[PDB]
Amino acid sequence: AVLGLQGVRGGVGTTTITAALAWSLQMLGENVLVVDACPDNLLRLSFNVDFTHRQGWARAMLDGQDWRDAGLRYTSQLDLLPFGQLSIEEQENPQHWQTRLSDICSGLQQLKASGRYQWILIDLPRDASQITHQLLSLCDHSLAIVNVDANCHIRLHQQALPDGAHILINNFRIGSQVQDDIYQLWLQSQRRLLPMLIHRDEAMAECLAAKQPVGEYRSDALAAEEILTLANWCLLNYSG
Amino acid sequence: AVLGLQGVRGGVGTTTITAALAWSLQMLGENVLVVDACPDNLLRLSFNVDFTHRQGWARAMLDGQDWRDAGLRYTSQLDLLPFGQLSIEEQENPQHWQTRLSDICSGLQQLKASGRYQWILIDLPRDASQITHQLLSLCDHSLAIVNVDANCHIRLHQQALPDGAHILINNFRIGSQVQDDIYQLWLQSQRRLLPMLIHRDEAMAECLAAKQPVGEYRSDALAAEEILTLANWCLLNYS
Amino acid sequence: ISQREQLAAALKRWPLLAEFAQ
Amino acid sequence: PDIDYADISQREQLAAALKRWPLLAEFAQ
Amino acid sequence: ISDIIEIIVVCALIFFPLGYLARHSLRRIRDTLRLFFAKPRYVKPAGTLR
Amino acid sequence: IIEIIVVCALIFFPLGYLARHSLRRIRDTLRLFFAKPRYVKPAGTLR
Amino acid sequence: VDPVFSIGISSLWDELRHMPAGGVWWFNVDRHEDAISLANQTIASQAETAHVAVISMDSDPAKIFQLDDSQGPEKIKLFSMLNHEKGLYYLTRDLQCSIDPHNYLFILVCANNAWQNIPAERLRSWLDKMNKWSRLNHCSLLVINPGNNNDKQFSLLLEEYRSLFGLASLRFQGDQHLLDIAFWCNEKGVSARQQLSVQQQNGIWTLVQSDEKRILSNVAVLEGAPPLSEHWQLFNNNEVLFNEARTAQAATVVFSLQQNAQIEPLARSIHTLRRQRGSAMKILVRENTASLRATDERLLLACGANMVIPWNAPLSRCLTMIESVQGQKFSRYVPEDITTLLSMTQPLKLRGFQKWDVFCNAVNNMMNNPLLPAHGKGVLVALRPVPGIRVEQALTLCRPNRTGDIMTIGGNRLVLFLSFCRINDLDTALNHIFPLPTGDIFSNRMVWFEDDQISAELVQMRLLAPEQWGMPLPLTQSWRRIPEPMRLL
Amino acid sequence: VDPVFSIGISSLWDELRHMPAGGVWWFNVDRHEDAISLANQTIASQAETAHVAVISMDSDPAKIFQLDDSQGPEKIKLFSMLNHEKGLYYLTRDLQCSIDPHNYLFILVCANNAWQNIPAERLRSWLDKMNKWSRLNHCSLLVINPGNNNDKQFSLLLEEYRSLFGLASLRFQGDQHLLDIAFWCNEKGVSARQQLSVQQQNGIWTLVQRSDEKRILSNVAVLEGAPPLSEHWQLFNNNEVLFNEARTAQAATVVFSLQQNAQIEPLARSIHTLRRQRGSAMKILVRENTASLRATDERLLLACGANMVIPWNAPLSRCLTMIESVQGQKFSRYVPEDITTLLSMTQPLKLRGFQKWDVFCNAVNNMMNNPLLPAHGKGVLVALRPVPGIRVEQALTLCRPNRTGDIMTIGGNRLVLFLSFCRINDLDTALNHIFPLPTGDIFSNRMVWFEDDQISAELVQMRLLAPEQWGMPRRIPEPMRLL
Ligand SMILES: Nc1nc2c(ncn2[C@@H]2O[C@@H]3COP(=O)(O)O[C@H]4[C@@H](O)[C@H](n5cnc6c(=O)[nH]c(N)nc65)O[C@@H]4COP(=O)(O)O[C@H]3[C@H]2O)c(=O)[nH]1
Ligand SMILES: Nc1nc2c(ncn2[C@@H]2O[C@@H]3COP(=O)(O)O[C@H]4[C@@H](O)[C@H](n5cnc6c(=O)[nH]c(N)nc65)O[C@@H]4COP(=O)(O)O[C@H]3[C@H]2O)c(=O)[nH]1
Ligand SMILES: Nc1nc2c(ncn2[C@@H]2O[C@@H]3COP(=O)(O)O[C@H]4[C@@H](O)[C@H](n5cnc6c(=O)[nH]c(N)nc65)O[C@@H]4COP(=O)(O)O[C@H]3[C@H]2O)c(=O)[nH]1
Ligand SMILES: Nc1nc2c(ncn2[C@@H]2O[C@@H]3COP(=O)(O)O[C@H]4[C@@H](O)[C@H](n5cnc6c(=O)[nH]c(N)nc65)O[C@@H]4COP(=O)(O)O[C@H]3[C@H]2O)c(=O)[nH]1
Ligand SMILES: Nc1ncnc2c1ncn2[C@@H]1O[C@H](COP(=O)(O)OP(=O)(O)OP(=O)(O)O)[C@@H](O)[C@H]1O
Ligand SMILES: Nc1ncnc2c1ncn2[C@@H]1O[C@H](COP(=O)(O)OP(=O)(O)OP(=O)(O)O)[C@@H](O)[C@H]1O
Ligand SMILES: [Mg+2]
Ligand SMILES: [Mg+2]
Repeated sequence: AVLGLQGVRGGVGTTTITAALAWSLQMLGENVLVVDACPDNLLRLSFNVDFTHRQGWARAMLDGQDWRDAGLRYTSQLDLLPFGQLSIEEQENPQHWQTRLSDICSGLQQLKASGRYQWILIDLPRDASQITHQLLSLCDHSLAIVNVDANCHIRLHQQALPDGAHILINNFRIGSQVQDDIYQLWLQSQRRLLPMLIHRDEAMAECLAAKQPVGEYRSDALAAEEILTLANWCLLNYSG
Repeated sequence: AVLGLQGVRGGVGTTTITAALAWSLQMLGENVLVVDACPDNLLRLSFNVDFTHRQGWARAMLDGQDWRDAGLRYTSQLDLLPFGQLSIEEQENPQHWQTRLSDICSGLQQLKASGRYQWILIDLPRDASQITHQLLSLCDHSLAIVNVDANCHIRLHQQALPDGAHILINNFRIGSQVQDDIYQLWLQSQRRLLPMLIHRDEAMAECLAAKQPVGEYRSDALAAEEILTLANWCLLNYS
Repeated sequence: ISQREQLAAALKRWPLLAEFAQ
Repeated sequence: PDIDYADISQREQLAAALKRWPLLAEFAQ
Repeated sequence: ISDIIEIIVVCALIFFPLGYLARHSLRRIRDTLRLFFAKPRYVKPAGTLR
Repeated sequence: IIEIIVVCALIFFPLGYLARHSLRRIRDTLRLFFAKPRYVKPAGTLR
Repeated sequence: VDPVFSIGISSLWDELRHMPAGGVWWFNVDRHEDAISLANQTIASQAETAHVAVISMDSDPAKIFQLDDSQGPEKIKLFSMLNHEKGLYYLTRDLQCSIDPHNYLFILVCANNAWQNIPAERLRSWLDKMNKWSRLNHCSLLVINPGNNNDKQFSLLLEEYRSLFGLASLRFQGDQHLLDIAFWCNEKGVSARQQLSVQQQNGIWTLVQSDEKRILSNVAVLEGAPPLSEHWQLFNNNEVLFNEARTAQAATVVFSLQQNAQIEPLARSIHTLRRQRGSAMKILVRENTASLRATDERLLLACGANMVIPWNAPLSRCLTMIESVQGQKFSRYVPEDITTLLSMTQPLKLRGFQKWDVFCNAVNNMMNNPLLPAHGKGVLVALRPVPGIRVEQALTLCRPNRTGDIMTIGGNRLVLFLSFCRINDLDTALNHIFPLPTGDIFSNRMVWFEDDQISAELVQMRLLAPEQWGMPLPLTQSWRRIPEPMRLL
Repeated sequence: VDPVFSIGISSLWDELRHMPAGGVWWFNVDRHEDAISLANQTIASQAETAHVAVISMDSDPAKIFQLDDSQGPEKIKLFSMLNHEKGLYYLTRDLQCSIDPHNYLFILVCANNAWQNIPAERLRSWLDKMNKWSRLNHCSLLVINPGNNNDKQFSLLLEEYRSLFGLASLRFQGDQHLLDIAFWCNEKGVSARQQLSVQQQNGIWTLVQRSDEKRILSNVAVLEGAPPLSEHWQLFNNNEVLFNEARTAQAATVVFSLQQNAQIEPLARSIHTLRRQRGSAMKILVRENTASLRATDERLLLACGANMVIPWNAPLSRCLTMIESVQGQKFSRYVPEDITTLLSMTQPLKLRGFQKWDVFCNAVNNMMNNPLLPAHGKGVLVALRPVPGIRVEQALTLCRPNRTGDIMTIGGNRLVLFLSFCRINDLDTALNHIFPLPTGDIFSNRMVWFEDDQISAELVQMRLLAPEQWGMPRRIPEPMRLL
């Protein structure tokens, strides 16, 4: 199945959780393909890819090449599809290339049928763009990554979550009265909340520094175990 | 004058810092106007503006009204120009209204030439929108807000800051090894980094819940003092 | 009853929660 | 932006920081 | 004659260890005699002066 | 007869007594005669 | 396992007093009354569980021997014998008939010149038999012989050292008895040829009867390390050291200060020592991590300390300075009232921004106090803002941290008075009382650190129009606030 | 009637010199030669009608013991016994068998450290039996014991003072010898705890007619600028003139100072010379100022005669307290006369670099079987199993020894390291020093052997490996096409 990850706000931990979840799902004896559609292109650097490597499916289509040749093999049961680097001229003028990336949906669909991968995780930004909407629609299920703060509390009551998406709490902290109050309010105000939450674990902060997923970098850390529980939940509930 | 605060990555605290900076400058006796360029309309909620207040300069411009009537006066020395809550359909297709907000640049030029406002803070998004590029163009100074972590460090080597911007550190922890290493490397490598940094404080997380700027919420807060120092620094250099 | 009392205390303490609550 | 990566290996603490974390060293070359 | 010599030898043989054990156990015999009654003369106990 | 046997007692009982009284002398003389040095071997009285 | 008994002599060391069970000891005395008293003291000197049997001649022991009602064994058993040699020969058999000799002490009291008729060879044989008997039965025998001319017999006893575990003599010398121990053996060693004197007081034989280099320091003065030398005496805390200091007259005292709270008690104690035990003493203070500022160091110095060692200096230098202060009398004057010195440590007692008149009056009074050092009272700093920012904003930019820091705004000049600051470390204080940019806020500074300069500057500052006197922005500028709509023009 | 015999010391008063027949006297000696010379001088010391029986071990008594041509008894008995406990036990009966042992003198000269193996209870029993035998026989026995670590034995002898009749000890002190008479009983009286100094001239002992125990001799560098700490404190510039002044010293305390690597051998030699010339009354301490000492060097100094070596981590007055700790203590440990055998133990391997399986096994076994090495501290044997994805040759390439005692060997998909004189606790530091990359990303499992039996078992298990199994010198994503 195709599981799409998108955050209610940039920087809540969507890419880190995407890499960790892909690593965990693969460790459970499963072929996993993780695709970064967020143009920031920060999912690569969690998988020990050289920074100078500018190859990516978006870049492959922007140069007229084949997007499929941009694939990477991390382990025998984990694959990567880098977004690719965009020039400063490309970064400051997003309209000139946003509409030229629509073809990727058909390739993702044909891959979803290839039967090669049992999970297709997609890291999506919150730019409300055409590509983001098309890729979120392609996903069989969705995960919304939030943190327990006032900003996400407001965003939950003013912006539209993906249809049927599950709220996943990330970056839960220790000794914050406001965080506890908002969590209590969500326990009965929100029906889509997942039973598992990822804590503020220093392993998560270091994992991108080490260019490794949190499961590989330090499997004894609480964050790795929480991501493991989330992977089990995806297996048991998001099978179809 | 026109001090644009923009986050290098979302969630660093551009909005709460902007509210705090507005409050600190208004304590210093300067005429301050905060204009929310963020479409998510969180700046209004920080100045005790009710969630139901749909009015805003962008909504007024789309609806053909005069944005000059969309403001609120918080104290004698602080004015707000909220973005205005947009409908769900409007949020789904931003490309249908991004190009229709051109006159705000002329209005801000008029306000700058007015001289009534010695400071005009602008809370900006990071979406590469044409409106945001224009707003940065009319800004006299820019502050890029980063957090000390791998994400911001990676961004700083690949995404283009506004020209002349100064990097401000927010959400600084105590005893994080990767954070300390990145901080030292930043000190010895980043030329534009500001001498002040804002520590993580429960005051900043509680200010938005109380719908007040962090300075008014608790003036003894460490982040409040840091924001006041930043305001004085802007007075000294950005004037 | 403890959870409800804590929720009411928080709602009284933080007006942003009270605004969306009702 | 403004980055001055020259003359980095002249400091011990920065050397330890670069050794510990591959990403920082990768940027510093 | 021969039997007389034999009997003399027998008597000597029986009586040599007799005196050997008499001297060997003399100290024990004297101790037992002292134990029984002996004669606690000269030094006399006066009394238990508490 | 019996008298001579009793007289033999007045010779061998005192014999056994004096012989026991010289037990140390007898032992010393026998050790001198048999002369069994098991570990201490006199190398020789030097001049 | 077998108990060790003791001779009845007071103030006697256990080397010459303990008598292990299984030996023979001989005592010779000059007087029979002295013999009886010594015997009685031996009787009453034994433990409750000790077994004692007494052998005397020519008298009834039940009437002449006494026991103390407070100390001594529960009961003793006596033996009476005619003054005859055959009793001495048969003693072993006679005691075995009535007493089991295992772990028993036997006292052999003899009459006057009782041991004169016993020949030398028979005496030696008797001693040998007694020694073998004691070794077999694990018992101790005591013989007290009153005699006058036993020189030949004493020489024979000396020749019989194998069979005697100890030989001692006691002679009357008018007012004291002289105890001469030829040889003594016990479980604590062997001693030979000692002469001691014992005196008879109320029936108790009793044995008869500057700090310029001694170093008194706290144990914390030597972290972990035990004393350097014998005179180096360590103390756990700086109160036992103080208490001992009341007995010294010229000693070297080194106190230890690890916390700032322990400053007032330490200074007061140093004051007391300088006021009580004369000027021959030397008082020192040794820090541990960080406990003193300049002003408190001056307080300690005036209190009576000759030299204060900073925490930076290593211990070797501390001992070196200890040896350096050797010849140094304290010649300064210490006032009777410690309150004056305690008051000298802080004369301001007011913090933060003040009114211009308040600032001038407080600063002038502190500069007018005679009980303060000259040209070290404090620093008066005038700051003129960079034309980018005004003066009230600069006032909002400074957060003084100490009790003696006060500020004002007037004539476009923010004034700072840092009490008890040196000119060399002015920048450190300014960096602590401002943001990190060291004085970048203002354009120029004017520093005055001398009393004449400060007083003249205050006089000049008094000549200002009150209209230009400022007040803080947070107080003047200042529940929830509801925004009200308004038109932007 | 029975004559008294005299110990062979010139200028000695008869109180501590006469020994009447019928008792037991014990004498301990610091060196064998002083003991033997004392034996010969006692030999010449007896009267013409005096009869002396001499007992020798592990040699011929007719070759080493002589007699003076002018003085001494006319005829003495030379007896030879095997160096075993049974000879000493049978001594009485063996002497009775060939001699009527009444009113005879008995000299007991044993070999070096001959009394060390006798148990305490049996020693007490033998002393009691000798005492009874002598008293019954009216004969006297003299025991002359060369020994170094008899302090516990001396305590036993003090506890058995009834059996003995006199105890004295002789200590070599460079130029003279100290006679310490704990107690001596004879026909002329009893003396207790007498200390005297005697000297040797051409094999003849003379009494010279404690004194410097309090005095402290130390280097200037020991006290980091501290002045003389008391009247008994003297400072010297280097540990050379200090050695010369300690030559004059008898019971003082010497505190050496260690600055650099090169000082160890001259200091070892000087300590050896002092501890051989002067006995256990000296207190020798080595102060390390700078971290330039090995543990083997500290063991070497301890064997040379140093009480202990104070670590540089400790502060100054802690070193002074170390000095105060050895006060009243005697160096009872044995120091070999040969010094080169002490330095030969510093590095007995002297082989560096890659070694073959057989060569490595032979070298480690030879080092393990060396008797002159500390027990359970010869070295540490480490077996490393490389992580999957890398071979043993790559690990061998990334492994650079730094000390002389390092050897490496790859075999059976396993890398074996042996570190000479390394301790179990300080193993990760050595591994970090050798390996360039941190340990943990190169090997998965580690087995450590540091005890003698464990290392020997590992060596004999490694030898049962067939040839052709020995050895001699973060994931990277790869491109692929999605299909
Ligand atoms: N009014 C004021 N003056 C300041 C301040 N910081 C530094 N100074 C001035 O600068 C001198 C140097 O202090 P330092 O280098 O911080 O080195 C200081 C510091 O390490 C320590 N110290 C003294 N008082 C305190 C205190 O209250 N807290 C702490 N944490 N350390 C202190 O003692 C050292 C000696 O300082 P002083 O003898 O007092 O002499 C001080 C003082 O004259 C400040 O916050 N306020
Ligand atoms: N580095 C430095 N910082 C300075 C100095 N003077 C003041 N400060 C700062 O100001 C704070 C308040 O110190 P205070 O009001 O003098 O009140 C001080 C003072 O009464 C006492 N104290 C702390 N350290 C020292 C010290 O070294 N000497 C003395 N005499 N008192 C000290 O504890 C109080 C609290 O001090 P802190 O908790 O450390 O926090 C101190 C410290 O952070 C200085 O000379 N150097
Ligand atoms: N960090 C560290 N490195 C170590 C250690 N042991 C050996 N090394 C390294 O190995 C090199 C050679 O030491 P070596 O073969 O024992 O040969 C050594 C040894 O013979 C001698 N030496 C050095 N330090 C000492 C010491 O403290 N005691 C003694 N007795 N000899 C020493 O000098 C030679 C050269 O040594 P270096 O020039 O220092 O160069 C040393 C050093 O870089 C150690 O414990 N820690
Ligand atoms: N084979 C081998 N084993 C090593 C090496 N480095 C450390 N070890 C082992 O680890 C222990 C700790 O040494 P250290 O912490 O470096 O502490 C060292 C170091 O601080 C210093 N040291 C001694 N020799 C040298 C030398 O040659 N070079 C340097 N740089 N320091 C030395 O003295 C200490 C002596 O350590 P030890 O007591 O011998 O005990 C050493 C040794 O058993 C090494 O390079 N090779
Ligand atoms: N549970 C957690 N504990 C600690 N740090 C976390 C946790 N989750 C995420 N982070 C950290 O938060 C930072 C931002 O996360 P990340 O970049 O993955 O989020 P994002 O929403 O994909 O951001 P963006 O889209 O803006 O690039 C990273 O430094 C990451 O290590
Ligand atoms: N110094 C700080 N200490 C603690 N919390 C902080 C700090 N700065 C910001 N925050 C918190 O971080 C969160 C993000 O702040 P803010 O809403 O201003 O972010 P932003 O970068 O403007 O983007 P967005 O509006 O999309 O969240 C808020 O919950 C805020 O309270
Ligand atoms: Mg991301
Ligand atoms: Mg915002």
